[PDB]
Amino acid sequence: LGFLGAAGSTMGAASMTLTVQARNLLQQHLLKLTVWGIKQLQARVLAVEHYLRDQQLLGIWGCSGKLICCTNVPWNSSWSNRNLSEIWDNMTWLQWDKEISNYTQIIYGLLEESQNQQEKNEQDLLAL
Amino acid sequence: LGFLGAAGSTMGAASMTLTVQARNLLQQHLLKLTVWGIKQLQARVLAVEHYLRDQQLLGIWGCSGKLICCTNVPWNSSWSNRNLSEIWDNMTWLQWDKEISNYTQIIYGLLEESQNQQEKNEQDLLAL
Amino acid sequence: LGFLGAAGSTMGAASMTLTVQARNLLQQHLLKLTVWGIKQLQARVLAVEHYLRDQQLLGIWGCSGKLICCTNVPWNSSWSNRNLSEIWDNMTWLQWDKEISNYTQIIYGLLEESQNQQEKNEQDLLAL
Amino acid sequence: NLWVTVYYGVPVWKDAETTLFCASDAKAYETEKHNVWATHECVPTDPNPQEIHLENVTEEFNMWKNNMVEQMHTDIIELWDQSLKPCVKLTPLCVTLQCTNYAPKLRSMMRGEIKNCSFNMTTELRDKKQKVYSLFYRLDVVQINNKEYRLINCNTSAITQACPKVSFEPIPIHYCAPAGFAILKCKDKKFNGTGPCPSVSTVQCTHGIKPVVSTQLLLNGSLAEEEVIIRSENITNNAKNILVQLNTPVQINCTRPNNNTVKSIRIGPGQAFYYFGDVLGDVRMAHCNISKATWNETLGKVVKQLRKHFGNNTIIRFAQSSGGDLEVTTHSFNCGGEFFYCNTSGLFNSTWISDSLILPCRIKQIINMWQRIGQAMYAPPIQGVIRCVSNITGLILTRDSTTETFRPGGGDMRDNWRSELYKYKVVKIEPLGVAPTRCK
Amino acid sequence: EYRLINCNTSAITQACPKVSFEPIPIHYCAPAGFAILKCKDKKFNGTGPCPSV
Ligand SMILES: *[C@@H]1O[C@H](CO)[C@@H](O[C@@H]2O[C@H](CO)[C@@H](O[C@@H]3O[C@H](CO)[C@@H](O)[C@H](O[C@H]4O[C@H](CO)[C@@H](O)[C@H](O)[C@@H]4O[C@H]4O[C@H](CO)[C@@H](O)[C@H](O)[C@@H]4O)[C@@H]3O)[C@H](O)[C@H]2NC(C)=O)[C@H](O)[C@H]1NC(C)=O
Ligand SMILES: *[C@@H]1O[C@H](CO)[C@@H](O[C@@H]2O[C@H](CO)[C@@H](O)[C@H](O)[C@H]2NC(C)=O)[C@H](O)[C@H]1NC(C)=O
Ligand SMILES: *[C@@H]1O[C@H](CO)[C@@H](O[C@@H]2O[C@H](CO)[C@@H](O)[C@H](O)[C@H]2NC(C)=O)[C@H](O)[C@H]1NC(C)=O
Ligand SMILES: *[C@@H]1O[C@H](CO)[C@@H](O[C@@H]2O[C@H](CO)[C@@H](O)[C@H](O)[C@H]2NC(C)=O)[C@H](O)[C@H]1NC(C)=O
Ligand SMILES: *[C@@H]1O[C@H](CO)[C@@H](O[C@@H]2O[C@H](CO)[C@@H](O)[C@H](O)[C@H]2NC(C)=O)[C@H](O)[C@H]1NC(C)=O
Ligand SMILES: *[C@@H]1O[C@H](CO)[C@@H](O[C@@H]2O[C@H](CO)[C@@H](O)[C@H](O)[C@H]2NC(C)=O)[C@H](O)[C@H]1NC(C)=O
Ligand SMILES: *[C@@H]1O[C@H](CO)[C@@H](O[C@@H]2O[C@H](CO)[C@@H](O)[C@H](O)[C@H]2NC(C)=O)[C@H](O)[C@H]1NC(C)=O
Ligand SMILES: *[C@@H]1O[C@H](CO)[C@@H](O)[C@H](O)[C@H]1NC(C)=O
Ligand SMILES: *[C@@H]1O[C@H](CO)[C@@H](O)[C@H](O)[C@H]1NC(C)=O
Ligand SMILES: *[C@@H]1O[C@H](CO)[C@@H](O)[C@H](O)[C@H]1NC(C)=O
Ligand SMILES: *[C@@H]1O[C@H](CO)[C@@H](O)[C@H](O)[C@H]1NC(C)=O
Ligand SMILES: *[C@@H]1O[C@H](CO)[C@@H](O)[C@H](O)[C@H]1NC(C)=O
Ligand SMILES: *[C@@H]1O[C@H](CO)[C@@H](O)[C@H](O)[C@H]1NC(C)=O
Ligand SMILES: *[C@@H]1O[C@H](CO)[C@@H](O)[C@H](O)[C@H]1NC(C)=O
Ligand SMILES: *[C@@H]1O[C@H](CO)[C@@H](O)[C@H](O)[C@H]1NC(C)=O
Ligand SMILES: *[C@@H]1O[C@H](CO)[C@@H](O)[C@H](O)[C@H]1NC(C)=O
Repeated sequence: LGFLGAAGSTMGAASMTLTVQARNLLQQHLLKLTVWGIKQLQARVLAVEHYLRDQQLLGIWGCSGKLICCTNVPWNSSWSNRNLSEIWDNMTWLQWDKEISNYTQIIYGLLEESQNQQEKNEQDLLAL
Repeated sequence: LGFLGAAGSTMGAASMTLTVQARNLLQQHLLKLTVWGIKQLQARVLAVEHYLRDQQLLGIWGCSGKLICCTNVPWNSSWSNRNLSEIWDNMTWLQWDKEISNYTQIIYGLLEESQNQQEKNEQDLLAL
Repeated sequence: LGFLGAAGSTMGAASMTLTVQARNLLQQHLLKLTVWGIKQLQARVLAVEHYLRDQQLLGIWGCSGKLICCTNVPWNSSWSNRNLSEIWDNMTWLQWDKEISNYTQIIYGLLEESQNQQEKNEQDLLAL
Repeated sequence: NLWVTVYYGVPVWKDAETTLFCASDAKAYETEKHNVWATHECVPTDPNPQEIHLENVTEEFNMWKNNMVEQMHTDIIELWDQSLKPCVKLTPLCVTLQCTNYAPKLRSMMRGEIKNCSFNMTTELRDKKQKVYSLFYRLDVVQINNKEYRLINCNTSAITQACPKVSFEPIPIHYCAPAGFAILKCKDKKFNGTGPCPSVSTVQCTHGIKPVVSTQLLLNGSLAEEEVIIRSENITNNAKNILVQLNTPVQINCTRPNNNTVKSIRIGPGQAFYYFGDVLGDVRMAHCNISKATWNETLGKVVKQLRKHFGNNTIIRFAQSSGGDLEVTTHSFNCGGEFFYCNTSGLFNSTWISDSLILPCRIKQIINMWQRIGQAMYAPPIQGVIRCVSNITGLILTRDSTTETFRPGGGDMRDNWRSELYKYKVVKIEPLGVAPTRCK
Repeated sequence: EYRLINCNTSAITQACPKVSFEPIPIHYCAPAGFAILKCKDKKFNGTGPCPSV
C-alpha cells in the first residue's frame, strides 16, 4: 500500500505494515538565520523529540527495540468489554482508539509498574 | 515517595524507585525569536543530549535497555574495600558516590573493553 | 591504534576496533546569539540526527543495541561474487565499500522486510 | 485471560498546530539575485509527488479554522518586511512641493492626473541642496491650501525605497510539513467547506501556491474542476463574506501604455533613488479588457448556483461596491512593479428574473500593504510599457423581502488563501497503540 | 574646496576606539560525526594523493 496505506483497514491487516510507518520519519547544512532558516531549524528540532519521547516510553515500558510485545498486566474488562476476539479484527484502529482514550493514562502508569517495576527487580534476586 | 523521593535513603531501598527517576525527564510549537524564545529553544536542546549522551553509554556498555545489569569485569578491591556486603545497604547513594569518584574514569574504559570488546566478538566466533 | 586507527587495515583486523569508533561521537551552556553562537548551536544539532538516523535504522533492521549481528536474507551473488572467504580479509573496508555502493539501496529495503517484517510477526503467531 | 499488548507504528493521528516550512521547485534564477519571496534559502522540492490515497475513511474538515492561514499570513507580512528593510529610507523626501498639472490642455480621462512638481532635495553633501523636477499622481499628493502639495505618508508613516533590483513575481510555493506529521487532502468534488470528505488522501508537501495579492477577484489562481462552487461560513449572516470558485478562467489583458523615463539622484552618501522622470509619446490611460459575452456566460453560471439554496423566487441584484478605502472598494493588484486600481462598476450592474469591455485603471506609488498604518513602501517607476495578461479564478462577494443585493467585497488578505487552503489540514501522527491479546 | 572619498559611494562608521585588530590564532573544530583530513606530505602539488595522511 504505502505510508499510512492501511489507515482504514483491519487491525490484523494493518498489523503487517509497521515498517513503512516507521521508515518515513526523519536537509541543508550551513543555515542562515533569516526567515525560512528559522523554520527549518524548527523543523529539525520537532522531528527529534516527537521521535524520541515515545522512544523513551518503550524503554520505560521495557519493550525496547521494535517489538509488538505484550505485557504481564491483565486487561481490565471494565474498559468496554466488547467481544475482544471479534472486534479486534473488525472495525479499524481509528474508531477503536478514541473508545480506549478515556483510560489510556490509567494504563500507562500501570505498565511501568507491572513488569517494569516488579519483574525488573527479580532477575537481580536470582543473580546470586 | 516521588521524584527524587528516596534521595537520602538506603541503596537497596532506593533501588526500587528508578522508574519515577526516568519518567520525569522530557512545550510550545511555533516559536518566535525574541528573548524567551531563545531560552525555550535552549531548553529543548539541553534536554536532548543530556538524555542522550549516557543513552549512548549503555549501548557502549552493552547494557542496552533499562536493566540493572552487571558486567563480567571483577571489582578491584583497591577502590576502598569497605565491607561490601554491609556498606552496600547502609549509607546512601550520595556520600558513597564521591568516594568512588576518584576512579570512575578508570572503570568506564574497562567497561567498554571487558565484555563489550571481548564478549561481543565471540558470538561471531561461534556463528558458524 | 586510536580513533580511525585501523582505517587502511584488514576488515577482520578492523573488526575489533568498533568501540573507539563509537565513543568519539558527542560544550558551553548559556549561549548568546551573535556569530559563533549560531555555529555552536548548529554544531549541537548536526551531531544529534547524524547520530540518530542510523540509530533508527538498527531498530528498523532489528539489530538493536551494539551487535555485529547477521540477518537471515541470503547474499545475492550477483553483487560482485569475488572469493568471499578470501577477499573478506584481504583488501580494506574502504575500497571494497564503493564496490558494494551501487546496490546498497536494494539491500536495505530487503533488510527491513526479510526478518523485520516476517520474523517479527511469527512470535505473536506462537504467543498463544 | 487477556493482557495488555503494546503496538508501535499504529496508523492513527490527532489534529494539531505545528511549524511548517517552504519547498521550492529548483530553478536557475541568478538574475534579480533574490526576489521578495525567498526562493533562495528554501529547500528544493522532491520531484516525486508521493500522493497516497486513503481508502474508505472519512474526516470532517473546516476551512474556517485552518491555522495554516494564520501561519502563512504571518509569514507573508514578515517576508515582505524582511526584504524591505535594508534599502533606502526616504526621510528627507517629505518636503513642501511646488506643483502643477502635466498635460494642462487635455480632454480625456487623464486630465489633471499626472502632476509636474518641484523640490529642494538634500544632496550627498550636508550643505548642498538641489531643485528637482519630477512627476507624480493624484493619488499620492494632498493639497495644503502652484498651490503647495504634500505626500500622503507624512500624515502617518515613513517611506522605504523598494530595492530596485528585486522582483515581485509570485513564485509557486510548496509547504512541506515536518516529520511526525502529515497533511490531509480532501479531493472530494463539490466540497462544502465543512464536511466529511470521503475521498481523502495525504501528502508530505502541498502543491504550488502563488501568493498573489488581489482585491475583489482572484487572479492567476487555481481552477475548479466541475462547476461553479459556492463557499461561505454563515450564508444567513451579513458579516460573513462569500467565496466563489469558477470552473473556467477569463483571460484579462491589462496594460500601462506609456513610454517612460526614470532618472536618478544621489540624495545621501549612497542614497540614490529613482523617480518618474518623463513620458515619451503622449499620455495614455491605463485600462483592462475582458470578453463581455464570455463573462455574461460566466456570470450566468453563477446565479444558477446562487438560486439553488438561496433566493429561488427572488430577484438577484448586483450593485457596485459601497465605499471606503480603494483597497476595499476597487480591484487592486500588483503586476510586476505597478499597483493597479481598476474601477469595476461596469461588472455589477445587473438583475435577473426567474464587443469587449474596458475598465479604467488608476495607479499609485505609495502603498500601505495589509492596512499597517506605520509602514509605506515607495515603489520605483518602470521604464517601458506593461503588458500584463492574466486569468481569473474567483470572486469575493457580500450580501446586504424578495430582493437581494450582492456587493463585491474584499479587504482581508487572509480570504485569498482560504481559497487555497480549504483542501488541507494538519495532523499529528501517533505511533502508539495498546490492545488486549492472548499472551502473557 | 575638498571632499572625502566615501561620499561618492558609501557611508562612514567610527571604528570603535577600544577594540583591537591583532590577528588571534584561530582553530577550527569540526562537529561530531565528522573529521578533518591532513595531507602531511612534503612538496605537495595542490592536487594529488597524499600518502602520509
Ligand atoms: C498571471 O500569470 C501570467 C503568466 O501567464 C503573468 O504574466 C506574465 O507576467 C510577467 C511579468 O509581469 C511577464 O514577464 C515579462 O516578459 C517580458 C517579455 O519577455 C520581459 O521582457 C519582462 O522581463 C523584464 O522585466 C522583469 C521584471 O522587471 C525583469 O526580471 C526582466 O529582467 C526584464 O527586466 C528588464 O527589462 C525591463 C523593461 O522595462 C527593465 O525595466 C529592467 O530594468 C530590465 O532591464 C517580463 O519578465 C510575462 O510575459 C507574462 N506572461 C504573459 C503570458 O503575459 C501575470 O503577470 C500573472 N498575473 C499577475 C497579476 O501577476
Ligand atoms: C515641469 O515644469 C518646469 C517649469 O519650470 C519645466 O522646466 C522648464 O521646462 C522648459 C521646457 O520644458 C525648459 O525650457 C526650462 O529650461 C525648464 N526650466 C528649468 C528650470 O529647468 C519642466 O520641464 C517640467 N517638467 C517636465 C517633465 O516637462
Ligand atoms: C453544507 O454546509 C452547511 C453550513 O454552511 C450545512 O448546513 C447546516 O448543516 C447542519 C449540519 O449538517 C444542519 O443541522 C443544518 O440544518 C444545516 N442548515 C442548512 C440551512 O442547510 C449543510 O448541511 C452542509 N451540506 C452538506 C452536504 O454537507
Ligand atoms: C490561464 O488559463 C489558461 C486557460 O484559459 C491556461 O492554459 C492552459 O494551461 C493548461 C496547463 O498548462 C494546459 O494544459 C492547457 O492546454 C492550456 N490551454 C490553453 C488554451 O493554452 C493557462 O495555463 C493559465 N495560466 C495561468 C498563469 O494561470
Ligand atoms: C448565522 O447568522 C444568522 C444571522 O443572519 C444567525 O441567525 C440569528 O442569530 C441571532 C443571534 O444568534 C438570533 O437571535 C436569531 O434568532 C437568529 N435567527 C435565526 C432565523 O435563526 C445565525 O444564528 C448564525 N448562525 C451561525 C451558525 O453562525
Ligand atoms: C489579450 O491579448 C492577447 C494578445 O495581446 C490576445 O491574444 C490573441 O488572441 C486572438 C484571439 O483570441 C488570437 O487570434 C491571437 O493569435 C492571439 N495573439 C497572441 C499573441 O496570443 C488575447 O485574445 C487577448 N484577450 C482578450 C480577452 O482580448
Ligand atoms: C467607477 O465609475 C463609475 C462611473 O459611473 C463611478 O460612478 C459614479 O460615481 C459618482 C460619485 O459618487 C456618482 O456621482 C455617479 O452618479 C456615479 N455614476 C453612476 C452611473 O452611478 C464610480 O464612482 C467609479 N468608482 C469609484 C470607486 O470611484
Ligand atoms: C477496572 O476498572 C474499574 C474502573 O472502571 C475499577 O473499578 C476496577 O477495580 C478495575 N479492575 C481491576 C481488576 O483493577
Ligand atoms: C587495582 O587498582 C590499583 C590502583 O589503585 C592497581 O595498582 C591494581 O593493579 C588494580 N588491580 C587490578 C586487579 O587491576
Ligand atoms: C540478484 O541480483 C540480480 C540483479 O543484479 C537479479 O537479477 C537476481 O534476481 C538477484 N537474485 C536473487 C536471488 O534475488
Ligand atoms: C527652494 O529653496 C529656495 C531658496 O531656499 C526657495 O526660494 C524655493 O521656494 C524652494 N522651493 C521648494 C519647492 O522648496
Ligand atoms: C490624515 O488622516 C486623517 C484620518 O486619519 C484624514 O482625515 C486626513 O485627511 C489625513 N490628512 C492627509 C493630509 O492625508
Ligand atoms: C520608447 O522610446 C525609446 C526612445 O529611444 C525607443 O527606443 C523605444 O522603442 C520606445 N518604446 C516604446 C514601447 O515606444
Ligand atoms: C446576459 O445573458 C442573459 C441570458 O444568457 C441575458 O438575459 C442578458 O440580457 C445578458 N446580458 C447582457 C449584458 O448581455
Ligand atoms: C447600468 O447600465 C445601464 C445601461 O447598460 C445604464 O443606463 C445605467 O446607468 C447603469 N447603472 C449603473 C448603476 O451602472
Ligand atoms: C566617483 O566614482 C567614479 C567611478 O565610480 C570615479 O570616476 C570618480 O572619480 C569618483 N568621484 C570621486 C569624487 O571620488
